[PDB]
Amino acid sequence: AEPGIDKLFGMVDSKYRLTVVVAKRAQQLLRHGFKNTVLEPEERPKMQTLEGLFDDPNAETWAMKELLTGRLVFGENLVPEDRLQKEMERIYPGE
Amino acid sequence: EKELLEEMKHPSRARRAKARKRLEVVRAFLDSGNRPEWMILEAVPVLPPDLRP
Amino acid sequence: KGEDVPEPSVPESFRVLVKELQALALDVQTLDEKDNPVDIFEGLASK
Repeated sequence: AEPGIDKLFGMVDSKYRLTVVVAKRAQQLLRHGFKNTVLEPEERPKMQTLEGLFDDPNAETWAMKELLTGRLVFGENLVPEDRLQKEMERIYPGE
Repeated sequence: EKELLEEMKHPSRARRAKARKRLEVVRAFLDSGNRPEWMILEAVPVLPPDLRP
Repeated sequence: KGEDVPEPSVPESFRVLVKELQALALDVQTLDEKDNPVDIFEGLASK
């Protein structure tokens, strides 16, 4: 199976919640550049002839990975939906 | 409605069945329902063209 | 582009079943959380 899935079902009240979280994360992971991320420093996803999943193959895997850390925050109504997108586009370039 | 109310309860049985069924439709109209004069047409909508191309 | 995919707006089936329902003289209207009007037709409904 896929990396540490039991740990991710452990992270949420509904199985499906995980899916929604991951989905939306990969979404913004793509949309507002790819430097959205909280983890790049050293050893994050990778691929094989050069090496660069360190730029942009698979987004949701990145999501699962980040989420596997207590780095991200997920919750029913954390933040007002509009000022969210405002803030995302304002902080990160890459269009 | 009132006419049917009386028509329903007060006449003896074997009759008010149809008064019940009639009441249903009257209530239907006077509920969150509309006015029965549109039940007949004098304006016909035409379906768009690409749906009948 | 290299974008995700543009799922939403309105479904075909739905607008088509609205108008196709309207072709027989049925008034089929779409409502909000509170029973309010809702323009399914993408700002194209205007006369």
